[PDB]
Amino acid sequence: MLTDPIADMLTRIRNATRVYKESTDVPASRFKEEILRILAREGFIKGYERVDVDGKPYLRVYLKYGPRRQGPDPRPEQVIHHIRRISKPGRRVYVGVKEIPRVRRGLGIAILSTSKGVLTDREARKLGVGGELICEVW
Amino acid sequence: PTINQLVRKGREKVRKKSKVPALKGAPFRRGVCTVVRTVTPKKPNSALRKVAKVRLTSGYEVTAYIPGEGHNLQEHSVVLIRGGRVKDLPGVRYHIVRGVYDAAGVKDRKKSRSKYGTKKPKEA
RNA sequence: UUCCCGGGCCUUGUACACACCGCCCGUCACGCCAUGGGAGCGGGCUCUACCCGAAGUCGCCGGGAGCCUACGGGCAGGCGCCGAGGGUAGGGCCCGUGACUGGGGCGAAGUCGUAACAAGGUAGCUGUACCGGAAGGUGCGGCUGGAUCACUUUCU
RNA sequence: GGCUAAUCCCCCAUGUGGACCCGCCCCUUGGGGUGUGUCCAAAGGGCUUUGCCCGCUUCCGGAUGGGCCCGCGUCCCAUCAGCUAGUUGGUGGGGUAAUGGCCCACCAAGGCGACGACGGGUAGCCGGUCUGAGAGGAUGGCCGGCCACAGGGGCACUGAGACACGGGCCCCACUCCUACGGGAGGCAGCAGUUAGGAAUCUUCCGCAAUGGGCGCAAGCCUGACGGAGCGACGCCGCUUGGAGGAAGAAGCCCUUCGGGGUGUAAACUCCUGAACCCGGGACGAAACCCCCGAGGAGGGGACUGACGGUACCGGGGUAAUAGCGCCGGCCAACUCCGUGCCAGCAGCCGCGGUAAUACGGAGGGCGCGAGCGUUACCCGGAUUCACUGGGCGUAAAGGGCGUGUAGGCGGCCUGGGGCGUCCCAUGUGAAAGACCACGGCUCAACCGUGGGGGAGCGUGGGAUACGCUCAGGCUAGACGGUGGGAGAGGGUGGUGGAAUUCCCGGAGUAGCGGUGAAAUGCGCAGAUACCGGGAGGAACGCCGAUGGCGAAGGCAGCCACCUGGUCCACCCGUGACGCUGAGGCGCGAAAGCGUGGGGAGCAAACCGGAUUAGAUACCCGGGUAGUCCACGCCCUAAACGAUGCGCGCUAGGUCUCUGGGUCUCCUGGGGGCCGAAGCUAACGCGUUAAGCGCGCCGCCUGGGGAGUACGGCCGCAAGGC
Ligand SMILES: [K+]
Ligand SMILES: [K+]
Ligand SMILES: [K+]
Ligand SMILES: [K+]
Ligand SMILES: [K+]
Ligand SMILES: [K+]
Ligand SMILES: [K+]
Ligand SMILES: [K+]
Ligand SMILES: [K+]
Ligand SMILES: [K+]
Ligand SMILES: [K+]
Ligand SMILES: [K+]
Ligand SMILES: [K+]
Ligand SMILES: [K+]
Ligand SMILES: [K+]
Ligand SMILES: [Mg+2]
Ligand SMILES: [Mg+2]
Ligand SMILES: [Mg+2]
Ligand SMILES: [Mg+2]
Ligand SMILES: [Mg+2]
Ligand SMILES: [Mg+2]
Ligand SMILES: [Mg+2]
Ligand SMILES: [Mg+2]
Ligand SMILES: [Mg+2]
Ligand SMILES: [Mg+2]
Ligand SMILES: [Mg+2]
Ligand SMILES: [Mg+2]
Ligand SMILES: [Mg+2]
Ligand SMILES: [Mg+2]
Ligand SMILES: [Mg+2]
Ligand SMILES: [Mg+2]
Ligand SMILES: [Mg+2]
Ligand SMILES: [Mg+2]
Ligand SMILES: [Mg+2]
Ligand SMILES: [Mg+2]
Ligand SMILES: [Mg+2]
Ligand SMILES: [Mg+2]
Ligand SMILES: [Mg+2]
Ligand SMILES: [Mg+2]
Ligand SMILES: [Mg+2]
Ligand SMILES: [Mg+2]
Ligand SMILES: [Mg+2]
Ligand SMILES: [Mg+2]
Ligand SMILES: [Mg+2]
Ligand SMILES: [Mg+2]
Ligand SMILES: [Mg+2]
Ligand SMILES: [Mg+2]
Ligand SMILES: [Mg+2]
Ligand SMILES: [Mg+2]
Ligand SMILES: [Mg+2]
Ligand SMILES: [Mg+2]
Ligand SMILES: [Mg+2]
Ligand SMILES: [Mg+2]
Ligand SMILES: [Mg+2]
Ligand SMILES: [Mg+2]
Ligand SMILES: [Mg+2]
Ligand SMILES: [Mg+2]
Ligand SMILES: [Mg+2]
Ligand SMILES: [Mg+2]
Ligand SMILES: [Mg+2]
Ligand SMILES: [Mg+2]
Ligand SMILES: [Mg+2]
Ligand SMILES: [Mg+2]
Ligand SMILES: [Mg+2]
Ligand SMILES: [Mg+2]
Ligand SMILES: [Mg+2]
Ligand SMILES: [Mg+2]
Ligand SMILES: [Mg+2]
Ligand SMILES: [Mg+2]
Ligand SMILES: [Mg+2]
Ligand SMILES: [Mg+2]
Ligand SMILES: [Mg+2]
Ligand SMILES: [Mg+2]
Ligand SMILES: [Mg+2]
Ligand SMILES: [Mg+2]
Ligand SMILES: [Mg+2]
Ligand SMILES: [Mg+2]
Ligand SMILES: [Mg+2]
Ligand SMILES: [Mg+2]
Ligand SMILES: [Mg+2]
Ligand SMILES: [Mg+2]
Ligand SMILES: [Mg+2]
Ligand SMILES: [Mg+2]
Ligand SMILES: [Mg+2]
Ligand SMILES: [Mg+2]
Ligand SMILES: [Mg+2]
Ligand SMILES: [Mg+2]
Ligand SMILES: [Mg+2]
Ligand SMILES: [Mg+2]
Ligand SMILES: [Mg+2]
Ligand SMILES: [Mg+2]
Ligand SMILES: [Mg+2]
Ligand SMILES: [Mg+2]
Ligand SMILES: [Mg+2]
Ligand SMILES: [Mg+2]
Ligand SMILES: [Mg+2]
Ligand SMILES: [Mg+2]
Ligand SMILES: [Mg+2]
Ligand SMILES: [Mg+2]
Ligand SMILES: [Mg+2]
Ligand SMILES: [Mg+2]
Ligand SMILES: [Mg+2]
Ligand SMILES: [Mg+2]
Ligand SMILES: [Mg+2]
Ligand SMILES: [Mg+2]
Ligand SMILES: [Mg+2]
Ligand SMILES: [Mg+2]
Ligand SMILES: [Mg+2]
Ligand SMILES: [Mg+2]
Ligand SMILES: [Mg+2]
Repeated sequence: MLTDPIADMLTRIRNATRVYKESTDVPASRFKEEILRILAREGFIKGYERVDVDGKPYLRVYLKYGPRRQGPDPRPEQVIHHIRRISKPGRRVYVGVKEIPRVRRGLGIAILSTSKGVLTDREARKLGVGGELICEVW
Repeated sequence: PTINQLVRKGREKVRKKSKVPALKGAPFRRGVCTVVRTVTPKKPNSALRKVAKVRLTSGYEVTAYIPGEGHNLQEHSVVLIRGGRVKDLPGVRYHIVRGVYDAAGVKDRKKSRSKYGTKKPKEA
């Protein structure tokens, strides 16, 4: 079975982005959908939608890329350069308000989860709430 | 390794063995000489070098090199020794400080006196 | 153009790079250190059983063998449990010395040989078994870390 | 033995009150209230004496300090695995301020332990210190907090408080006195001595300040302390001069013999004036006390300075210690001479055997400075034990494989709880130190003030996304049903053919065999070759492969029986029932061992023949164990795909095994090859990952020594872990 559905999703995204695929399918969940909402708000993706494959619910995530480039290796620059899960099964990463990191000098974002719901780093900073650190994306 | 493995077994702290068994964190050691010899060096070089068998107040008995152009060392001579080794002469883990006890400093060395234990010569 | 000598091109293998007149293995002999087993003899600790057991609390006696008494008792003294310590026997551990003896490392390079790196000359490695001055040899099986289309013959 | 006073001891009364038994009420472990019964108090002294001061007795409470219990954290060795016997618990007693198995009887058999017990080694712990970007590592001296000890071992008294450093008792060692019967002594208190050692101080000044004990007070005591001295031991501050000075003295060192270098450096000129000589001389010191007032508040007066004639102020006033390491590269600074694998240097790579920028000296230069190097130790660089922050296809490292215990991890939706997690408030987080600001000694060091913080935990409250738990539900994971399929998967029993060897028979003759070439060997007791018959063992040619099965080892004629694993289809059933897996257990090639049987071929050892300098080998002729079967052991390997298992995602092309299908082709599972992206140090890997990620197990930290020594466990042994 899937050990970490989150990590599964994010890794699928990494893969699909590496091959410059159009969109990608991920198993449906509220958590995942919210994380993708955060991902869409900051514009790391074109967007998402709820779809149905076979007899099972899924989520279509449409990736996002840049303009065509010059010289050898025409492949465009990744909008998402690096994305990695932080909290894991067997090791849980929990940060307080003053423990909340800052990604790439503000050039990138951090996805957290609080009692007020799934938030970004600056959102959790302004609301002044700590929680589980899900992953880092820049 | 997995995190749980580090929870159980954990990392191992590397130790360090002393290259100077004068024990007692010893900066130096006082000892009485046994013999005074000349030891042939290993393959890389060829020479006649002056070493000595020294019994120590620590109870140890070890070989020690004798720096300087010349020296005076008898059988029962009293000698203070210091750390540091001699590579071209295997088996010698210690150095002999000159200018201390029965070991006199080298005569007429005007460049570096400190390590060879010579006093400042008279003025011009 | 099979073979002897010199040489060239392509390829293949190499643990060679003062470059096969190369590198490299081991027994034994010589030089120098450290170490194991270890009878035996000293020393230390600990454990059990038994025995001896000071001081001191606690406990009993404290009586026509002692002292004070308001007769209610108290002190002295006596006995006893524990007990520091000591002894015996047995068991175990550590530590010193130790005849004899096992192997090792380094170095100076001698000795018998050619083991391994080119198919290193019987491809090698290997676990195991046996044998042999030594490297090793061979049997069973396994591995590709094996070349290639398909007499023998040392060393520098 | 005798006299005697008291805040010494005792007896009686006084019962504000308290103590104890029993009862009741409230509260909830032994807290409080209350009733009867019983029991308990005591000290006087001085006065400026008939009124105050000091002190006493009982009770309650505060303040301070402390005892005991508990949660959590607290080094190394698993070659220490079982440990415990008042040990674990209970009843009743003893003891204490109080719980306790602290102590003692009786009963029960419990208690601890891979989450590391017990044992061994090591070590006072902490606030902090050092280092480091950080995490962390190391350390625990000075100051401060707690603990433990007071020559070694043990025990009680006194008392609020000790199991008592300058108190007591005994045992032991040592020293001293002894009239030999016996006693005295305890610097890990200050200083000082001795011994050890590389090494650490004056047998100092003082009660002025601070603090402590007693006292109404005056005051006494105080090696606590305040000071001084010694030691570049550390940090900081400062001086050895400042300026004017020739293309540039001498001396010395290089030299193309022209010159260059030391270098404005020095002489000299001028100026300033550390040291020293005088004069003045401090803060730290105003309280206790006395006077007024009231012995309060308030006010007033007086005494007291170890440091010390020192800090400092004012005047006078001399140009007056520089040394140490290094100079090949790391690493900044170069030449001459000497030396000749000599003498020697060295932290690493290394230098030196005739012209050495590495040794020695000289000139010069660089670094630092009242200091400069060496040794030892700690962190660092070192991401080289990697949480941040590493690895295991060939460099070190995948466990031989499976099963599965503990443990670790958890598919989709709804709800409750709020343990984790997050937020607010509060308590703690002492002082010093560290950070910031101001200030005091001429600055700094140092000191002062104030400010700023802080993880961790306690308490109260709030949040519910994730983790957790409970309640319920879904079906993509997994299991199962039904219907099909392949396969050397494994066990038992039976059976078939070819061939080798031996026996029997027929026929048949001069050799066969074997090598590079020969010989040993077999043959006239008739072989080799041919035919027929019989015996027996062991292995299964073609099919057959780049093939298939199994978890690994491994599995190959065929029949039957017993039995495991596995693929596909039908969406049928259960409803997260899952993944991993320390230890344990089972399996485990070949060799080897034990017992028994069997033995054709093969073949270690061995018996021989050739070859060779030798041949204990390769070649050849024989031939035992063994190879085989039954049972019981042995646990090893290049047990290798040198790649642990499970899942998800990430171009394809080509060959193949097998299952299904509307069967050019699509699909599901398995085995190969070339290869997108990507990864890799390269080779190479590449939907069978070594790519992108997750969960869990095992394992690695330079080579040799050595998979050895010793220990333990397993085995009959060899040996293995
Ligand atoms: K050509
Ligand atoms: K190679
Ligand atoms: K009597
Ligand atoms: K009463
Ligand atoms: K007082
Ligand atoms: K007053
Ligand atoms: K001068
Ligand atoms: K030379
Ligand atoms: K030089
Ligand atoms: K030099
Ligand atoms: K270091
Ligand atoms: K292995
Ligand atoms: K196969
Ligand atoms: K590449
Ligand atoms: K074994
Ligand atoms: Mg040499
Ligand atoms: Mg050294
Ligand atoms: Mg030729
Ligand atoms: Mg040509
Ligand atoms: Mg070539
Ligand atoms: Mg040759
Ligand atoms: Mg007794
Ligand atoms: Mg007694
Ligand atoms: Mg008595
Ligand atoms: Mg010995
Ligand atoms: Mg060979
Ligand atoms: Mg060989
Ligand atoms: Mg050879
Ligand atoms: Mg051969
Ligand atoms: Mg060979
Ligand atoms: Mg070979
Ligand atoms: Mg072999
Ligand atoms: Mg042989
Ligand atoms: Mg073989
Ligand atoms: Mg009397
Ligand atoms: Mg009353
Ligand atoms: Mg009453
Ligand atoms: Mg009374
Ligand atoms: Mg007890
Ligand atoms: Mg009781
Ligand atoms: Mg009690
Ligand atoms: Mg100690
Ligand atoms: Mg201690
Ligand atoms: Mg670091
Ligand atoms: Mg720091
Ligand atoms: Mg001290
Ligand atoms: Mg003493
Ligand atoms: Mg008292
Ligand atoms: Mg005490
Ligand atoms: Mg005392
Ligand atoms: Mg004393
Ligand atoms: Mg001495
Ligand atoms: Mg005083
Ligand atoms: Mg005072
Ligand atoms: Mg000049
Ligand atoms: Mg001048
Ligand atoms: Mg003046
Ligand atoms: Mg003047
Ligand atoms: Mg008056
Ligand atoms: Mg006053
Ligand atoms: Mg330089
Ligand atoms: Mg010489
Ligand atoms: Mg030098
Ligand atoms: Mg020269
Ligand atoms: Mg140097
Ligand atoms: Mg580190
Ligand atoms: Mg890691
Ligand atoms: Mg590494
Ligand atoms: Mg390897
Ligand atoms: Mg394996
Ligand atoms: Mg399993
Ligand atoms: Mg389980
Ligand atoms: Mg979950
Ligand atoms: Mg769970
Ligand atoms: Mg909670
Ligand atoms: Mg707080
Ligand atoms: Mg503080
Ligand atoms: Mg200031
Ligand atoms: Mg402060
Ligand atoms: Mg709370
Ligand atoms: Mg809620
Ligand atoms: Mg449920
Ligand atoms: Mg079926
Ligand atoms: Mg079969
Ligand atoms: Mg037979
Ligand atoms: Mg016949
Ligand atoms: Mg014959
Ligand atoms: Mg005949
Ligand atoms: Mg025949
Ligand atoms: Mg398979
Ligand atoms: Mg295999
Ligand atoms: Mg269904
Ligand atoms: Mg259902
Ligand atoms: Mg076996
Ligand atoms: Mg066998
Ligand atoms: Mg057998
Ligand atoms: Mg037999
Ligand atoms: Mg012969
Ligand atoms: Mg043979
Ligand atoms: Mg044969
Ligand atoms: Mg296929
Ligand atoms: Mg396939
Ligand atoms: Mg394929
Ligand atoms: Mg490929
Ligand atoms: Mg590429
Ligand atoms: Mg390449
Ligand atoms: Mg190992
Ligand atoms: Mg080593
Ligand atoms: Mg080693
Ligand atoms: Mg072995």
